[PDB]
Amino acid sequence: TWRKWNVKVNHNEKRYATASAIAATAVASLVLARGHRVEKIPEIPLVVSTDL
Amino acid sequence: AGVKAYELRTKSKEQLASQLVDLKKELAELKVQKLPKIKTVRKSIACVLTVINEQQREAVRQLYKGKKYQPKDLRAKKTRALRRALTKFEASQVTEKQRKKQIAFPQRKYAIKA
Amino acid sequence: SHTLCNRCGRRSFHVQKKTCSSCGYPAAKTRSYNWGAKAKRRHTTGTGRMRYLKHVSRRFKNGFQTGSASK
Amino acid sequence: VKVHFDQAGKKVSRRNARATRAAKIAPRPLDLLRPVVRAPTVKYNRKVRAGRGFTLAEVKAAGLTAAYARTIGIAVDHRRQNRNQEIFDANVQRLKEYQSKIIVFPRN
Amino acid sequence: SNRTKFVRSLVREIAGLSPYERRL
Amino acid sequence: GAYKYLEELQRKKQSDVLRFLQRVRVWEYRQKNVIHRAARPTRPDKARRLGYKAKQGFVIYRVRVRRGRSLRATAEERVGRRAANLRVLNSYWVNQDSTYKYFEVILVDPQHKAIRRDARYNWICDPVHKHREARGLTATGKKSRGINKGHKFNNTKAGRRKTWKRQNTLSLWRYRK
Amino acid sequence: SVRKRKMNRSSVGKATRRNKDKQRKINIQSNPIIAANWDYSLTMAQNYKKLGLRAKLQTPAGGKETEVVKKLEELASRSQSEREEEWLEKLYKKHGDDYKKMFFDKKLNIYQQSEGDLKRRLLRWKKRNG
RNA sequence: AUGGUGAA
RNA sequence: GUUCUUUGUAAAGUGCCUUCGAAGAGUCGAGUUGUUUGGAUGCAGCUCUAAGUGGGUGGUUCCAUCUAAAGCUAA
RNA sequence: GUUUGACCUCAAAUCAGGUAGGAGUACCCGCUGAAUAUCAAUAAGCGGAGGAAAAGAAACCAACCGGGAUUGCCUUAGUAACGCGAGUGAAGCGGCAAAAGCUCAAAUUUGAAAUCUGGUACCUUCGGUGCCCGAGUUGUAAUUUGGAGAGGG
Ligand SMILES: [Zn+2]
Repeated sequence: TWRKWNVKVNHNEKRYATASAIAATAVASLVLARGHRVEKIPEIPLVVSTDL
Repeated sequence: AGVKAYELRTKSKEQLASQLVDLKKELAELKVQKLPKIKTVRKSIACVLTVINEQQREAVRQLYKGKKYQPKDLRAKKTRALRRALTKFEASQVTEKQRKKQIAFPQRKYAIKA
Repeated sequence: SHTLCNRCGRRSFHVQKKTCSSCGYPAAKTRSYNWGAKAKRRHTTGTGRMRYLKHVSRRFKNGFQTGSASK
Repeated sequence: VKVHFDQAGKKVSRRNARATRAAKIAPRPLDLLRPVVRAPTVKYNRKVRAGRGFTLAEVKAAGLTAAYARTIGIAVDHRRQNRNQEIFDANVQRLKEYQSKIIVFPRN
Repeated sequence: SNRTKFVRSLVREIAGLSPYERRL
Repeated sequence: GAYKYLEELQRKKQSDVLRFLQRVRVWEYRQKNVIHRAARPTRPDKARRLGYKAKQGFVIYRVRVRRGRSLRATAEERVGRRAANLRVLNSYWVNQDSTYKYFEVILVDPQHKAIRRDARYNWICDPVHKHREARGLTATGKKSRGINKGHKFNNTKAGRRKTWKRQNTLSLWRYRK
Repeated sequence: SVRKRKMNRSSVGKATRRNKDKQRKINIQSNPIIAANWDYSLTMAQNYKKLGLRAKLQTPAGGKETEVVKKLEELASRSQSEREEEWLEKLYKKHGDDYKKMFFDKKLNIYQQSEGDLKRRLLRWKKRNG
């Protein structure tokens, strides 16, 4: 039961990974390669009114 | 099927005993044959005995009405450990000094904004 | 050498020693040892009928209430 | 060998206990006002930290009694002496601010 | 306390001297 | 109060008066059973300062223990085993000689309604106090356990076995430090 | 364990108790004003801030008056026994306002009350009656 | 080594 | 919130003045013998056995801190 | 009094009201305990409790411009220290979780043992009242537990 289960990750590296993931969403080609059917989105990144 | 307890509640001790004797005689007569009626009479016997026991227990409770130290049979069956673990009054008992201190400085309700 | 024991009936009641090696009869305490883990399991509570212990949990859930339903 | 798999469970239980205390102790802030303390062990004397409870002298200088102060949420420690005017003044000011900010409902 | 000293003196006179004290 | 006089008199243990009293009392007890019910304590000041009160519910027992598991602990265990329905609160020394040492133990009956309704003594009625001497919770038991504050009891401040378990365990968090 | 298997096999049935959800939900039970304004959707600290109250007096670890007016407004929401009154009247008639003379009355001042207590009681009686 | 079993 | 009761020259608190002002002995302690500690401490058989402006714990003339030998108490 | 009473002590009753064994046992407390240093206050054994147990509000930690119940975690720290050899191995301070203080002995209620257990009849029955019985004076209630506290104005 005392086998390692959780992996310690530097907070700075965690923030770097999150920032890179957020940035990757700005490229339609990269998003298309992810398998999402974003071929018909009017704009990327997709911005909608707060009323949603 | 069989006798109804709600009908037997109001029957007297002698009537209940007579009914029990009749049911026992019927069961003995049926045993010679060896037949769902046997089950019905057996259930009726148990119902009559239970009604008689219930009447006797309430009579015993009535004769011991209100007086201290009733028979242990009628006493609570909760558990051995709950007869100990001093009752609410004993636990709530507090010395006069502590009561005076509480009255003089009771715990107040307050909030900290202004 | 051994005979039926009233307390347990394990047929381990020594005739000459007049004692049961399994349950410890006639000793008040029931013979048991930590090293006998299998022996403890064979005689641990719950192996029998548990005529009374079964209903304790149910009675506690109701707060050991008494009386009858008000209909 | 003990593994703290319950760490998240322990935190959740502590949060639930705090919420229950708040529900029972809604009006009050769940905490007793503590005094400022200067530590021994010069390696740490520069650091000021909260203490157990205010001294009797500080409570008296604050215009209230220890018995009454406790019922209002002020921690009282009769074991600590006073040997610094600055700390005493800071504790008195903190107690005065607490008294000026607390609201007490009537017992009627 | 004067009362405590008086009680101690009274006890001293009542109890006399201990066997080891008597050696003096 | 007179109890101060009693304490002062008892301070001079080797006084010829206390010697006579002790040698008379030991001889008197030598003709009685090892454990027997005592009508009243022979050291009222000690019992009173130990929490004993002259009211229905308290019991005084005198027990004889062979000289040479302390003697007081043995006496407490014996009285608790014999007085299964009573709780041992405290005990004090009352006599000694070349062959035997005598101690007096005061017991409180939790079944008596007087104790149950006594706000200052109903605490002993809790089941957690059963057989205090058995777990060494009495004054003598705690003293023998080394329970105290300071460097002199660091290794036995609270639990000699507990510290060994604590220093033998391997604490591992979800995220290794 | 053996007992668990026996219970599972027994026809008595388990005494099921479902209370996991009730651990998260706690209803305020110490104030009527807070209950009306308290929102269970927010946390303890968030609810205290919304009400305008402090949930911690000491510097909390880790990173972080429209309602108090009602609490402030909430803040704005003994006699003498007949025998005591008769005793006071007797002394007042016998000595009037002469407190010093009243103090030495051996057969009316049964309890040797001080001049201050006597005058305070007499003033209370006069205010209550005349 | 600890605790038990039967065996004159 | 709602309703009946209080009372009795009853019980407490605040500031001042005044007169007083108790403290766990076969116990602490030393000796020795068994025992534990990586601590030299503590535990334990027994000879003796301490004082009340007294006693315990620590250092360069002593200065710093408490009042043991009783007990209860949720987190 | 060639008697009759106060107690104290000791026995008995198919006396009335009560409790004790044992079971379970992962955790708790105590005793004991192997295979001069090491496996070790482990394994096994015995006794005693609960949902937690123990401990707990210092004859404490420190030598500082001092901290102030107990308990658990990180840190202190694999350091001080020891057996200086293989090896064992702390604790204050610091941060965190949770915080609550109290009760007797001790000095006269003596202008009123004011205290309490039990029996009896009721009621609003985890208890209350009128009466009786007994315990208590070799001390049951209130007033004080060093933060002092007590009689008075
Ligand atoms: Zn058997």
